[PDB]
Amino acid sequence: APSLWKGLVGIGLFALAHAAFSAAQHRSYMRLTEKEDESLPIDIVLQTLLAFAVTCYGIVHIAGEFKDMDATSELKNKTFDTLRNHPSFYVFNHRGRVLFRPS
Amino acid sequence: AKVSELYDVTWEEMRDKMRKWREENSRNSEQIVEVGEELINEYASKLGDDIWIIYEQVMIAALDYGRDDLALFCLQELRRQFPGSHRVKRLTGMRFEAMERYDDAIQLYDRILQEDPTNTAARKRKIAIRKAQGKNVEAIRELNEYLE
Amino acid sequence: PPFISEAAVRGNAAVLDYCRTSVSALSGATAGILGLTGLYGFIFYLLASVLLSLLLILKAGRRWNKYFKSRRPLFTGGLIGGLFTYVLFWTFLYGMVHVY
Amino acid sequence: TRVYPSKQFDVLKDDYDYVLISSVLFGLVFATMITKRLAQVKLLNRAWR
Amino acid sequence: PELLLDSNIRLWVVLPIVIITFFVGMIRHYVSILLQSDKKLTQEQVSDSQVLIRSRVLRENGKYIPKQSFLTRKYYFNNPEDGFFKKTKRKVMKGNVTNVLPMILIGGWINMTFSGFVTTKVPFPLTLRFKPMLQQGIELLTLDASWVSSASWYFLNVFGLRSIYSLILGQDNAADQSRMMQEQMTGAAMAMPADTNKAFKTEWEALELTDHQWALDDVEEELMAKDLHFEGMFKKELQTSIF
Repeated sequence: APSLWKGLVGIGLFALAHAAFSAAQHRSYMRLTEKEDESLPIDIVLQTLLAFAVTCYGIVHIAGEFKDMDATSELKNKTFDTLRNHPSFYVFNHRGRVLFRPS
Repeated sequence: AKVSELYDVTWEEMRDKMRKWREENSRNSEQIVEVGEELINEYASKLGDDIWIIYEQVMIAALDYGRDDLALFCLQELRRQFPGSHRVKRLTGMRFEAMERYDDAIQLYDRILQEDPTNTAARKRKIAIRKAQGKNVEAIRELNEYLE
Repeated sequence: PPFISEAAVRGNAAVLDYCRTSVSALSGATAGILGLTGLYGFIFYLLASVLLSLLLILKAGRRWNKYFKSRRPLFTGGLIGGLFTYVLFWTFLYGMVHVY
Repeated sequence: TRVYPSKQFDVLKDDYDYVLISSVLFGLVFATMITKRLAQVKLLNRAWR
Repeated sequence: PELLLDSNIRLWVVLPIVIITFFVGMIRHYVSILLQSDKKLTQEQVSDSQVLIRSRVLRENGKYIPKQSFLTRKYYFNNPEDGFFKKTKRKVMKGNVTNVLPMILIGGWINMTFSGFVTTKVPFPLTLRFKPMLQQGIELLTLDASWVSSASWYFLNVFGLRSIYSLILGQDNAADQSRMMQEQMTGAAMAMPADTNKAFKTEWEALELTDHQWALDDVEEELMAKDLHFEGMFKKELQTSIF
């Protein structure tokens, strides 16, 4: 799922860049002709707004963690069996050691 | 089931599962060693920072399970990268205590204490050594002193 | 509610700020691409921020009590710094295309 | 001829050495790449030691 | 829109200045990380630091504590006869977040290199009293203040990416064994100053100022309730098998 969102964001960014290039070409043509104070066509403006909204949707979905405020639910499935043993004090005197000695 | 488990798996999932194992600090030395040398021989490409902790965990499990050969194999690799490191010294002393001649690991711990005054791990390992060497009362006394 | 974990709150705030920054940065690029007057540009930035806030609220929906204690930071948050980084990218592509 | 009312404010200045600018631009990237590994190894050494 | 500019000035000014400021910020961050040095720590200072943390957790979490043990702890800390705080006594340019000087120097060098230049115009209407700010090298009185020079461009650029830098970077939390050492280091770095006597007296009086309210007495609230979470919870624990 995240890969699809990343691809959609990339496609939206590419569409935005293409709309930018089209607007730049429009302004370059406008500089050619005297007067004719007209705005850029509305179709490209709608396309760039569509690219603005599409990339704005996946940018929220990419980084969603929203971890729970309560910390009692994170030590909830953990049992006391694993907590009893500690990495610090570790005695290497067990029957399994001499059981596994020969293979 | 060994080959079947080895088929439907990726290295990323292996590393994530071992990281979760380290987070839960469970006892699965059999399974930790079983997946340990596998990622060591299959990928052996990148994630050096991860692979250092990987090596340490693997030899910790091998000290428990049955295998000192891999323990020394990881010790030499750890010593190659870091020439002077107190963690490798503590691990080597732990393995020495496991094998024989506890007193050598002992003076190793006193040299570690002489170098770095603040070393809780060495004192904890000495406390665990005297927990199994002598009576538990003396170990309780030293633990109370360290806890003070 | 009796016990609160600071790590979760920090992560939530970091995600919210990252989203607010990225959305504002892209809104600046859009405004620079079109090119408007200051009043219209500021109103457009405010509209984009409101739309982002509405989408963020819709993202949570049910069970939002455990996710966010309140809603004030979701509505009012990162409005000055986000505008500061939006003004950069608004004029970055504005003069690059029109003036140049 | 061409007359200049107030010097020039529309065209690039003639005396603009590109060697210094390019050298600085490349050196910044080289320095950030050099210091990335230094920071990484410093973090790793502090964690281990 | 006027003042037709060249297309070969935008490719030799804007991109260079943007890359320069970006990588200068990156250099500053990485060099700050590199120059960070650890501080020597005496075992005694760590000792009183942990004692202070213990007093703090006693103050914070004291409701869920037997009353007898609570007064035992409070007496041990206080102990008017001997007391541990009372007897145990020890014996006793202008660099201020230097980040402005480098940016000022970089902006000054950039402005010195570019004498007469027009980088970009700002859409925002600006007054004529900021014209000496913005141009600083152009001899024009009829021109508007919208057209700014490279100095203001870089000045706005450094603030433009202030929040962008944190997007790439972030925080780190690992090394569970080294986490404890980090906590001791930071806590004793808090407890560096040599004002042990007044701190001990302040904590001694603050501990007396605390009252006791056993939060364990309110048990009747749970007895009259409903246990239905323990089966929606139990239904979602069944599907998972054993590896």
